[PDB]
Amino acid sequence: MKRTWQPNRRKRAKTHGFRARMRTPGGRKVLKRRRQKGRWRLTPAVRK
Amino acid sequence: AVKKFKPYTPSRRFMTVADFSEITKTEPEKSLVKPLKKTGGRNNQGRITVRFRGGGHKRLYRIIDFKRWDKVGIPAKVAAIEYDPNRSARIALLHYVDGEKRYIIAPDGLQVGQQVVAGPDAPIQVGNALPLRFIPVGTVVHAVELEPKKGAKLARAAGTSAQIQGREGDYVILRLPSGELRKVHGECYATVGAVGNADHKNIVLGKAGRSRWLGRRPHVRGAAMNPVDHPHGGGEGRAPRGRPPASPWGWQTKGLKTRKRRKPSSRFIIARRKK
RNA sequence: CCGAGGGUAGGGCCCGUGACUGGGGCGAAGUCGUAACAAGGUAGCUGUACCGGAAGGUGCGGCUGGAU
RNA sequence: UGGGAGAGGGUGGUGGAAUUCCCGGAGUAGCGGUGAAAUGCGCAGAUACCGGGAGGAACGCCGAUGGCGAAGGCAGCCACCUGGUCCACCCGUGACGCUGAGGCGCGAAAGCGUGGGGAGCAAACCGGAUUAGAUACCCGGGUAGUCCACGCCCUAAACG
RNA sequence: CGAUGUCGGCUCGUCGCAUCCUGGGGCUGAAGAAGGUCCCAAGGGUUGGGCUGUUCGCCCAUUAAAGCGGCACGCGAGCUG
RNA sequence: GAAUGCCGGCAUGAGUAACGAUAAAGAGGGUGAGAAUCCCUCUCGCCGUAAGCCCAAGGGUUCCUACGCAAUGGUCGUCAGCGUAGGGUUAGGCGGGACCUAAGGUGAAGCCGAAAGGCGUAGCCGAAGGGCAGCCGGUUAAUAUUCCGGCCCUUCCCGCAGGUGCGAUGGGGGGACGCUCUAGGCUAGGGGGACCGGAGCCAUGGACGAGCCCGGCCAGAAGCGCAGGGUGGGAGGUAGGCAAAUCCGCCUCCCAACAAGCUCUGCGUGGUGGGGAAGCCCGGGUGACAACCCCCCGAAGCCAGGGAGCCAAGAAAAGCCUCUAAGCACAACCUGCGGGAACCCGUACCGCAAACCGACACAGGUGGGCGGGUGCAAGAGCACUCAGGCGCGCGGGAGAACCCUCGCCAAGGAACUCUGCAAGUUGGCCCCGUAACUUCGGGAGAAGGGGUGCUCCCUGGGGUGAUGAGCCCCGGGGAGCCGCAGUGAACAGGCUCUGGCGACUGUUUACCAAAAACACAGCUCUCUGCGAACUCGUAAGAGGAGGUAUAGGGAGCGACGCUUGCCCGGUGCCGGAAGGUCAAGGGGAGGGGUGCAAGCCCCGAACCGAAGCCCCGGUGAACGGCGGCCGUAACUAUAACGGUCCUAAGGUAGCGAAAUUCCUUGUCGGGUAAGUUCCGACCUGCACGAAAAGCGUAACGACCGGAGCGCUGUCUCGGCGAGGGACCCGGUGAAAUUGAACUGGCCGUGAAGAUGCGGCCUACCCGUGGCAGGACGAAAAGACCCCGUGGAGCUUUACUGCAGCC
RNA sequence: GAGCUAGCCCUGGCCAGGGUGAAGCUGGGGUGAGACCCAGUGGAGGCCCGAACCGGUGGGGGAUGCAAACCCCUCGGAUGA
RNA sequence: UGGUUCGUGGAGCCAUGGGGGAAUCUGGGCGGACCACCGCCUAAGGCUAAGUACUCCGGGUGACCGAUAGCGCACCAGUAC
Ligand SMILES: [Mg+2]
Ligand SMILES: [Mg+2]
Ligand SMILES: [Mg+2]
Ligand SMILES: [Mg+2]
Ligand SMILES: [Mg+2]
Ligand SMILES: [Mg+2]
Ligand SMILES: [Mg+2]
Ligand SMILES: [Mg+2]
Ligand SMILES: [Mg+2]
Ligand SMILES: [Mg+2]
Ligand SMILES: [Mg+2]
Ligand SMILES: [Mg+2]
Ligand SMILES: [Mg+2]
Ligand SMILES: [Mg+2]
Ligand SMILES: [Mg+2]
Ligand SMILES: [Mg+2]
Ligand SMILES: [Mg+2]
Ligand SMILES: [Mg+2]
Ligand SMILES: [Mg+2]
Ligand SMILES: [Mg+2]
Ligand SMILES: [Mg+2]
Ligand SMILES: [Mg+2]
Ligand SMILES: [Mg+2]
Ligand SMILES: [Mg+2]
Ligand SMILES: [Mg+2]
Ligand SMILES: [Mg+2]
Ligand SMILES: [Mg+2]
Ligand SMILES: [Mg+2]
Ligand SMILES: [Mg+2]
Ligand SMILES: [Mg+2]
Ligand SMILES: [Mg+2]
Ligand SMILES: [Mg+2]
Ligand SMILES: [Mg+2]
Ligand SMILES: [Mg+2]
Ligand SMILES: [Mg+2]
Ligand SMILES: [Mg+2]
Ligand SMILES: [Mg+2]
Ligand SMILES: [Mg+2]
Ligand SMILES: [Mg+2]
Ligand SMILES: [Mg+2]
Ligand SMILES: [Mg+2]
Ligand SMILES: [Mg+2]
Ligand SMILES: [Mg+2]
Ligand SMILES: [Mg+2]
Ligand SMILES: [Mg+2]
Ligand SMILES: [Mg+2]
Ligand SMILES: [Mg+2]
Ligand SMILES: [Mg+2]
Ligand SMILES: [Mg+2]
Ligand SMILES: [Mg+2]
Ligand SMILES: [Mg+2]
Ligand SMILES: [Mg+2]
Ligand SMILES: [Mg+2]
Ligand SMILES: [Mg+2]
Ligand SMILES: [Mg+2]
Ligand SMILES: [Mg+2]
Ligand SMILES: [Mg+2]
Ligand SMILES: [Mg+2]
Ligand SMILES: [Mg+2]
Ligand SMILES: [Mg+2]
Ligand SMILES: [Mg+2]
Ligand SMILES: [Mg+2]
Ligand SMILES: [Mg+2]
Ligand SMILES: [Mg+2]
Ligand SMILES: [Mg+2]
Ligand SMILES: [Mg+2]
Ligand SMILES: [Mg+2]
Ligand SMILES: [Mg+2]
Ligand SMILES: [Mg+2]
Ligand SMILES: [Mg+2]
Ligand SMILES: [Mg+2]
Ligand SMILES: [Mg+2]
Ligand SMILES: [Mg+2]
Ligand SMILES: [Mg+2]
Ligand SMILES: [Mg+2]
Ligand SMILES: [Mg+2]
Ligand SMILES: [Mg+2]
Ligand SMILES: [Mg+2]
Ligand SMILES: [Mg+2]
Ligand SMILES: [Mg+2]
Ligand SMILES: [Mg+2]
Ligand SMILES: [Mg+2]
Ligand SMILES: [Mg+2]
Ligand SMILES: [Mg+2]
Ligand SMILES: [Mg+2]
Ligand SMILES: [Mg+2]
Ligand SMILES: [Mg+2]
Ligand SMILES: [Mg+2]
Ligand SMILES: [Mg+2]
Ligand SMILES: [Mg+2]
Ligand SMILES: [Mg+2]
Ligand SMILES: [Mg+2]
Ligand SMILES: [Mg+2]
Ligand SMILES: [Mg+2]
Ligand SMILES: [Mg+2]
Ligand SMILES: [Mg+2]
Ligand SMILES: [Mg+2]
Ligand SMILES: [Mg+2]
Ligand SMILES: [Mg+2]
Ligand SMILES: [Mg+2]
Ligand SMILES: [Mg+2]
Ligand SMILES: [Mg+2]
Ligand SMILES: [Mg+2]
Ligand SMILES: [Mg+2]
Ligand SMILES: [Mg+2]
Ligand SMILES: [Mg+2]
Ligand SMILES: [Mg+2]
Ligand SMILES: [Mg+2]
Ligand SMILES: [Mg+2]
Ligand SMILES: [Mg+2]
Ligand SMILES: [Mg+2]
Ligand SMILES: [Mg+2]
Ligand SMILES: [Mg+2]
Ligand SMILES: [Mg+2]
Ligand SMILES: [Mg+2]
Ligand SMILES: [Mg+2]
Ligand SMILES: [Mg+2]
Ligand SMILES: [Mg+2]
Ligand SMILES: [Mg+2]
Ligand SMILES: [Mg+2]
Ligand SMILES: [Mg+2]
Ligand SMILES: [Mg+2]
Ligand SMILES: [Mg+2]
Ligand SMILES: [Mg+2]
Ligand SMILES: [Mg+2]
Ligand SMILES: [Mg+2]
Ligand SMILES: [Mg+2]
Ligand SMILES: [Mg+2]
Ligand SMILES: [Mg+2]
Ligand SMILES: [Mg+2]
Ligand SMILES: [Mg+2]
Ligand SMILES: [Mg+2]
Ligand SMILES: [Mg+2]
Ligand SMILES: [Mg+2]
Ligand SMILES: [Mg+2]
Ligand SMILES: [Mg+2]
Ligand SMILES: [Mg+2]
Ligand SMILES: [Mg+2]
Ligand SMILES: [Mg+2]
Ligand SMILES: [Mg+2]
Ligand SMILES: [Mg+2]
Ligand SMILES: [Mg+2]
Ligand SMILES: [Mg+2]
Ligand SMILES: [Mg+2]
Ligand SMILES: [Mg+2]
Ligand SMILES: [Mg+2]
Ligand SMILES: [Mg+2]
Ligand SMILES: [Mg+2]
Ligand SMILES: [Mg+2]
Ligand SMILES: [Mg+2]
Ligand SMILES: [Mg+2]
Ligand SMILES: [Mg+2]
Ligand SMILES: [Mg+2]
Ligand SMILES: [Mg+2]
Ligand SMILES: [Mg+2]
Ligand SMILES: [Mg+2]
Ligand SMILES: [Mg+2]
Ligand SMILES: [Mg+2]
Ligand SMILES: [Mg+2]
Ligand SMILES: [Mg+2]
Ligand SMILES: [Mg+2]
Ligand SMILES: [Mg+2]
Ligand SMILES: [Mg+2]
Ligand SMILES: [Mg+2]
Ligand SMILES: [Mg+2]
Ligand SMILES: [Mg+2]
Ligand SMILES: [Mg+2]
Ligand SMILES: [Mg+2]
Ligand SMILES: [Mg+2]
Ligand SMILES: [Mg+2]
Ligand SMILES: [Mg+2]
Ligand SMILES: [Mg+2]
Ligand SMILES: [Mg+2]
Ligand SMILES: [Mg+2]
Ligand SMILES: [Mg+2]
Ligand SMILES: [Mg+2]
Ligand SMILES: [Mg+2]
Ligand SMILES: [Mg+2]
Ligand SMILES: [Mg+2]
Ligand SMILES: [Mg+2]
Ligand SMILES: [Mg+2]
Ligand SMILES: [Mg+2]
Ligand SMILES: [Mg+2]
Ligand SMILES: [Mg+2]
Ligand SMILES: [Mg+2]
Ligand SMILES: [Mg+2]
Ligand SMILES: [Mg+2]
Ligand SMILES: [Mg+2]
Ligand SMILES: [Mg+2]
Ligand SMILES: [Mg+2]
Ligand SMILES: [Mg+2]
Ligand SMILES: [Mg+2]
Ligand SMILES: [Mg+2]
Ligand SMILES: [Mg+2]
Ligand SMILES: [Mg+2]
Ligand SMILES: [Mg+2]
Ligand SMILES: [Mg+2]
Ligand SMILES: [Mg+2]
Ligand SMILES: [Mg+2]
Ligand SMILES: [Mg+2]
Ligand SMILES: [Mg+2]
Ligand SMILES: [Mg+2]
Ligand SMILES: [Mg+2]
Ligand SMILES: [Mg+2]
Ligand SMILES: [Mg+2]
Ligand SMILES: [Mg+2]
Ligand SMILES: [Mg+2]
Ligand SMILES: [Mg+2]
Ligand SMILES: [Mg+2]
Ligand SMILES: [Mg+2]
Ligand SMILES: [Mg+2]
Ligand SMILES: [Mg+2]
Ligand SMILES: [Mg+2]
Ligand SMILES: [Mg+2]
Ligand SMILES: [Mg+2]
Ligand SMILES: [Mg+2]
Ligand SMILES: [Mg+2]
Ligand SMILES: [Mg+2]
Ligand SMILES: [Mg+2]
Ligand SMILES: [Mg+2]
Ligand SMILES: [Mg+2]
Ligand SMILES: [Mg+2]
Ligand SMILES: [Mg+2]
Ligand SMILES: [Mg+2]
Ligand SMILES: [Mg+2]
Ligand SMILES: [Mg+2]
Ligand SMILES: [Mg+2]
Ligand SMILES: [Mg+2]
Ligand SMILES: [Mg+2]
Ligand SMILES: [Mg+2]
Ligand SMILES: [Mg+2]
């Protein structure tokens, strides 16, 4: 039946995107953390 | 007249619709319409702040002229009377001799082909707008301003009217559609007549669906809910109220007055409503 | 082919009967009251309506077939 | 053809008297009610009196053993629409008449539907009395209803 | 109680005997036929149906008879539910 | 050495279950070390409103070719969506961007908030909506509306010519809109042809035929024709369209008007350019100088912004036209022509799926378009079948039990069982015919019945033509033929009677409940006069509502019919300028500390002092409540009547063993041979009762009872048969579980149910198919129960506080 | 975190075929005029049957599945909340 | 109201949201309610090294680990998944 992942590229970028993260104090702190942690990808890779 | 239907489905058995007999033009005046932003009852936070709204027919907003003192002395011809989905009253198309077109809410009796006008010297006839201080005491009037130059606020619903009861200094005293007696300022505009479409109140929606068309979503009893939801919620089986009957938010709802006590307009309301 | 009749199915009228039930007539040796007949002790009667253990009462309107 | 009288009917207006409630004033110890009372109302200022206002209903005098209508019935005043009817003239038609099973319409009150309206009154209902008792009569309250529009009902001591 | 699935039904039996029937018998207020009562006897048999979830029970129609109990109130790694 | 410990490794179950739709396979040839599994051929089967084709998402090289088979593939593998490499995606016209706006987002101005931050008319962003110029064919291994060919077109720059008061982000028009139904004419698509073109065929008894088989088109500027859409023209006035305006609006007059004209589109034709079958030879050649014509059917598509009707009353903005303003009028703009210029991103491939979402090459899920033919009344249904695509990535045998799915069944026919659960029956269309009751619609497909194929003859009307022929549509009457049987296969209601509940269509516990629950039209109460009440928010600001009491909020009740009684003492709400109580504050009689003092500092009675509470009244479709005892009537029984206690008042109408009745299977009646259910009644209602509505009610219901007919393998009571498993052989190969085990029966014993202890009995070793009594079998640290001064949701006249309100 | 699910907002799309036959309108009849009656026309509706589509009633199967909610049979809605 | 050891306490001090509201050395604050005396100190403007905290970084050193340890990572790890 219909499961829960229904990929959509726009929805992915508008939601978890680099610009989304920057727009918010909380989202910018995700970036602070993922950077401090050495994440190779700070933001979901998405094809564009 | 209201229109009946033969019971050829279970709902048509009780459904009645308006007759639209007064309607002479079936399309709005393009420069006087604008889109209505449908809300769902949600405010700017996204939150429902008024329950059970949504999903009705689409509507264009007809811009109504609730000022009228805007064009004193310039008469207009009543071009057409039209359906207006944003109100119970029908609306009248005015062709001012000026060439400007506006809408007003259509008084009972307004005839297409006839002329109307606003100002201190306007004849006391149906469709005309004047300051209250120039209208003969006893005449019934609608679309009344509450404060000068602030726009019609009183008696706008299908069939409503206020009646001028007397005067007192700068104020006249109206009997509002509720029966409340209020001093309104003499300088406030009002239009002689009552609002039209007085049979509106006798319409029988007839089926769940017709409320649905009106953008009215199903309303659910506190009783049919649970305690997290509502004071009346829960209890095993059906239950009586078990406390003074309350709103979802807990305030009592059979009798408790709610008008703010120390309100400035109290000074101007002479008698609270009837019945 | 038609055809007595037989069979199947659904209807109409009539009669008998039925747990129970509604009043009716009568009986009379009873209980409760006294509604009408006298101005019958609230004039009566009345159509309707609501009401009361019961005759009845009251409202609205009517008639006199009402005494003083 | 010319005249008449009349609460005959329908619509729209519109006047004053009274009751009730609200507002202002002034005033104090009761008012009210009955056969007599009590309930009730009143010092949280009633009753009675003055002025202002709101509202509904009915139209005193004229008024009658009166008038009009087929009946039910119809009463302040005004105008409009409209019926019946009588008189005078003896002009017109030439028996074109009477009644009338069915049918159709109208039909007091109460009642009913939808919507108004609601001052007074008042079934139901509450209470006070009366009484042996008193689901009554009498007293204080009181909701339908009474009023309007539209649709029903179709009764009557609808009686001369 | 770090789980021994719980009523009734179906299915499948198996056992006890304080025996319902059938076999044997004593007493009888046993003429006969039919019964009563006790004794011996568990080999076999012990019906179909209406009601109710019912076990039980009542009822219809039969029968030689329409027995009563145990088996984790036998049987849910066998079914039902 | 244990912690259902942690990490890892390896066992057991076991060569066991399984190998993922029961659409299905067989053979010959090839290749190779190796072949059921790869290639080729023939035969067979399946899909075909798809299981074919095209788009969009998502995916991201999976595409094509070469070389490979360790692993991945549920088996095999020479194959592959796999390994290695190489190649492959070409645009002014398709899509998106350099265009517009939608919700929403963001946000100059501005507002608000301890900080972070929240709002916010403009503006900006934002599309699968608006706007906008490309069709047909050819070509590659692999791209093509992109390359090529042919025929068309758009914008920008410049220039030339002609024209005009040119000019805009400002004014106006327009863009521009619903749902249902729908006309005319077309087109797409399709059927037929005795006509045209075609390789060929005559079998097996007949046919050289009006035979069979195959095809009979596509695109196309201007012009032209047909069908539609849009649209009045002139003049005068003018105070409105936040400047101006010759525009638009408004008024007046004249001419035009189911005309035209003008204009835009669709379709036909149209210079031209293309395609072009079967079959036969090895994707290609040929067929072929291919033919390319006639008739019928005909859209849901087009003309379109068409038409009617209806109520619930149906986006914006730009492009575009027009008007004028600063300006500028050697400019500029329009029209025509000519030359030049024309950017960025996508484009492979999968795409109902082995490439997307489901850990899997997963019987699940995934939006849009196309979706042929025949028959069945119609259809996107059903059967078969075209194009096209498949046989589902283990097979071969066997022919037990048992299970699944399926077919039949003597006599019986619900006796089955909680229940006809399940399966039968019924079944489409046409005609006849159809009850109670009813809100007059309905109930209704009630029920019940008849007809149904083919053949010949006669005949009626319609469409297309031409009025006719041909073609297509809808019939009627007659005579006959065959079979068990004619909706001959497939798709396709069993019916009736009677109760409960809920009026009704709807909604719901995604994944144990679809219901009588929720909703619902409708009824009532109540708040609310508008900067409304109310809701969200600290606020600003929003919703309410660009609404205004015929409106909005809250609450209960629940279509409709007839109704909705009594109790206001308690609680709630409403009302009440009195009175009582009443906080801070006011007041300051009186008193105290200290200082030599002036002074400084502290306590403090009367008295004034809000809401709230008390108090007075109202109020029930506000929370709620709605009795007991004794006596009494011509025989018994009962009690209309009386008395008495109590209460705020003592249950009205209606209903009643009920979705409520304990006793209970109450009693009586009905139905059955038999009725704890069911229906009708009665009424000592344990413990109905009037908007937590009462009693009814036609119609409706995958709701829950009871009965009957019909028909049945439900059953007496079982049998046979089919296929998929089970079984055997080849291939691959799990799982929970497992202290170790060399793991019998009885009677006892034992922590009270023993393979493991005692005594006896029995018993050679080891498996395979089976059954489920036991290993207190497995799973899950019982969910019940209790315990823990454990948790959490919920309530209130528990306590205490906070928001909020006063 | 609303790419699942729930509600709402903006913009699009979809719903084979068949049946019943409301209002209105036209004509006839009726009447003083009317109501109204009949016929034809019309094509309404939380109308009917039934695909797509949306569901999930009953039963069977599945139950270390094809699947962490599936399959077959049956069944509800299918112009509308 | 907060701060202090000070939780309303005999509650001063420092700070301040509300109200009231001065003076310029004969001015003002303080020494734990208050008063006197005796003393201390000069509010309502600002700056100011050092001594102090830390360890991403470099180095030195371990009665620290030695690949299940030691950092999550000795290895291409904040990776695969
Ligand atoms: Mg989706
Ligand atoms: Mg996307
Ligand atoms: Mg997208
Ligand atoms: Mg998205
Ligand atoms: Mg972003
Ligand atoms: Mg990196
Ligand atoms: Mg992130
Ligand atoms: Mg109706
Ligand atoms: Mg009607
Ligand atoms: Mg109906
Ligand atoms: Mg109905
Ligand atoms: Mg109207
Ligand atoms: Mg009207
Ligand atoms: Mg419109
Ligand atoms: Mg516009
Ligand atoms: Mg708006
Ligand atoms: Mg917003
Ligand atoms: Mg709300
Ligand atoms: Mg809402
Ligand atoms: Mg309107
Ligand atoms: Mg209306
Ligand atoms: Mg209403
Ligand atoms: Mg609407
Ligand atoms: Mg509502
Ligand atoms: Mg509700
Ligand atoms: Mg409920
Ligand atoms: Mg509930
Ligand atoms: Mg919640
Ligand atoms: Mg709570
Ligand atoms: Mg609560
Ligand atoms: Mg409750
Ligand atoms: Mg309760
Ligand atoms: Mg409840
Ligand atoms: Mg309970
Ligand atoms: Mg209960
Ligand atoms: Mg509940
Ligand atoms: Mg309760
Ligand atoms: Mg209650
Ligand atoms: Mg209570
Ligand atoms: Mg005001
Ligand atoms: Mg015979
Ligand atoms: Mg008497
Ligand atoms: Mg008398
Ligand atoms: Mg009595
Ligand atoms: Mg009485
Ligand atoms: Mg009379
Ligand atoms: Mg007289
Ligand atoms: Mg004469
Ligand atoms: Mg009458
Ligand atoms: Mg009357
Ligand atoms: Mg009446
Ligand atoms: Mg008389
Ligand atoms: Mg236990
Ligand atoms: Mg266990
Ligand atoms: Mg066990
Ligand atoms: Mg159990
Ligand atoms: Mg003997
Ligand atoms: Mg004998
Ligand atoms: Mg025996
Ligand atoms: Mg034995
Ligand atoms: Mg039994
Ligand atoms: Mg029993
Ligand atoms: Mg015997
Ligand atoms: Mg036991
Ligand atoms: Mg047992
Ligand atoms: Mg058992
Ligand atoms: Mg079980
Ligand atoms: Mg059992
Ligand atoms: Mg077990
Ligand atoms: Mg077991
Ligand atoms: Mg078994
Ligand atoms: Mg140990
Ligand atoms: Mg373990
Ligand atoms: Mg372990
Ligand atoms: Mg472990
Ligand atoms: Mg095994
Ligand atoms: Mg196995
Ligand atoms: Mg498997
Ligand atoms: Mg397979
Ligand atoms: Mg199958
Ligand atoms: Mg092979
Ligand atoms: Mg091989
Ligand atoms: Mg092959
Ligand atoms: Mg992927
Ligand atoms: Mg490719
Ligand atoms: Mg391999
Ligand atoms: Mg291999
Ligand atoms: Mg190999
Ligand atoms: Mg593999
Ligand atoms: Mg696999
Ligand atoms: Mg090879
Ligand atoms: Mg592959
Ligand atoms: Mg090109
Ligand atoms: Mg550019
Ligand atoms: Mg924009
Ligand atoms: Mg776009
Ligand atoms: Mg083109
Ligand atoms: Mg290519
Ligand atoms: Mg020009
Ligand atoms: Mg412009
Ligand atoms: Mg518009
Ligand atoms: Mg649009
Ligand atoms: Mg074409
Ligand atoms: Mg065809
Ligand atoms: Mg002008
Ligand atoms: Mg060719
Ligand atoms: Mg050639
Ligand atoms: Mg806009
Ligand atoms: Mg550029
Ligand atoms: Mg491409
Ligand atoms: Mg599919
Ligand atoms: Mg997942
Ligand atoms: Mg596969
Ligand atoms: Mg068929
Ligand atoms: Mg068919
Ligand atoms: Mg296969
Ligand atoms: Mg075998
Ligand atoms: Mg049989
Ligand atoms: Mg039978
Ligand atoms: Mg039979
Ligand atoms: Mg049954
Ligand atoms: Mg069939
Ligand atoms: Mg019947
Ligand atoms: Mg009928
Ligand atoms: Mg039939
Ligand atoms: Mg034949
Ligand atoms: Mg089939
Ligand atoms: Mg059917
Ligand atoms: Mg029936
Ligand atoms: Mg029952
Ligand atoms: Mg229902
Ligand atoms: Mg329900
Ligand atoms: Mg009902
Ligand atoms: Mg209902
Ligand atoms: Mg419903
Ligand atoms: Mg659940
Ligand atoms: Mg569920
Ligand atoms: Mg769940
Ligand atoms: Mg389920
Ligand atoms: Mg459910
Ligand atoms: Mg259902
Ligand atoms: Mg529910
Ligand atoms: Mg409900
Ligand atoms: Mg109701
Ligand atoms: Mg709030
Ligand atoms: Mg705001
Ligand atoms: Mg607004
Ligand atoms: Mg509003
Ligand atoms: Mg409900
Ligand atoms: Mg009725
Ligand atoms: Mg009573
Ligand atoms: Mg009370
Ligand atoms: Mg009270
Ligand atoms: Mg209480
Ligand atoms: Mg006083
Ligand atoms: Mg003092
Ligand atoms: Mg109480
Ligand atoms: Mg209550
Ligand atoms: Mg007696
Ligand atoms: Mg009873
Ligand atoms: Mg009984
Ligand atoms: Mg009952
Ligand atoms: Mg119950
Ligand atoms: Mg009860
Ligand atoms: Mg019982
Ligand atoms: Mg019982
Ligand atoms: Mg018994
Ligand atoms: Mg039963
Ligand atoms: Mg039962
Ligand atoms: Mg009894
Ligand atoms: Mg309730
Ligand atoms: Mg109830
Ligand atoms: Mg109640
Ligand atoms: Mg009932
Ligand atoms: Mg019913
Ligand atoms: Mg239902
Ligand atoms: Mg149902
Ligand atoms: Mg069987
Ligand atoms: Mg067979
Ligand atoms: Mg077989
Ligand atoms: Mg077989
Ligand atoms: Mg062998
Ligand atoms: Mg061992
Ligand atoms: Mg033992
Ligand atoms: Mg042993
Ligand atoms: Mg041993
Ligand atoms: Mg032994
Ligand atoms: Mg076993
Ligand atoms: Mg077992
Ligand atoms: Mg054992
Ligand atoms: Mg066991
Ligand atoms: Mg644990
Ligand atoms: Mg435990
Ligand atoms: Mg436990
Ligand atoms: Mg316990
Ligand atoms: Mg404790
Ligand atoms: Mg303890
Ligand atoms: Mg605790
Ligand atoms: Mg807690
Ligand atoms: Mg409040
Ligand atoms: Mg849209
Ligand atoms: Mg549909
Ligand atoms: Mg109608
Ligand atoms: Mg019409
Ligand atoms: Mg329907
Ligand atoms: Mg239907
Ligand atoms: Mg189907
Ligand atoms: Mg199912
Ligand atoms: Mg079934
Ligand atoms: Mg199962
Ligand atoms: Mg499962
Ligand atoms: Mg299925
Ligand atoms: Mg079906
Ligand atoms: Mg429906
Ligand atoms: Mg249907
Ligand atoms: Mg529907
Ligand atoms: Mg202390
Ligand atoms: Mg202190
Ligand atoms: Mg301060
Ligand atoms: Mg000093
Ligand atoms: Mg000083
Ligand atoms: Mg200080
Ligand atoms: Mg100091
Ligand atoms: Mg100091
Ligand atoms: Mg220094
Ligand atoms: Mg320092
Ligand atoms: Mg290692
Ligand atoms: Mg490191
Ligand atoms: Mg490591
Ligand atoms: Mg690595
Ligand atoms: Mg990572």
